[PDB]
Amino acid sequence: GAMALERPEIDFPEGQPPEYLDITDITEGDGPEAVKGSNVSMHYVGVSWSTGEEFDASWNRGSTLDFTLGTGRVIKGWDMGIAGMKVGGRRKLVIPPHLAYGDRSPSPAIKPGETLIFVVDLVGVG
Repeated sequence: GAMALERPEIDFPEGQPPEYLDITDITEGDGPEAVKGSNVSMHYVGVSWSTGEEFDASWNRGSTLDFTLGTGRVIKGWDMGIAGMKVGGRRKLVIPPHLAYGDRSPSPAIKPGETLIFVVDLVGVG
């Protein structure tokens, strides 16, 4: 519950994290930053791996994702990506297959041979 593994704490006997979640913060706008207990509202869009460059995100459902961050909330890196995001700012996130893609992995490690880039924008907090 205290996040021995990244955030989730599953798969392994807990405490064995991949950490492949790649964070790159790109601008910060409105004021607050989504981090633990803070209501989250944001969107991503993924590039490459499927068709070469920007095509669609997991987060890209048309609607902004609204959920409260808070430690073990989601997979091994979604809590990581949001935790730090600032409302009205952007981030470049690289999606791991031992984390964000599926934690099941299609390729050797879909990300390097491929290129899974999910560009994110925080647009609101609680």
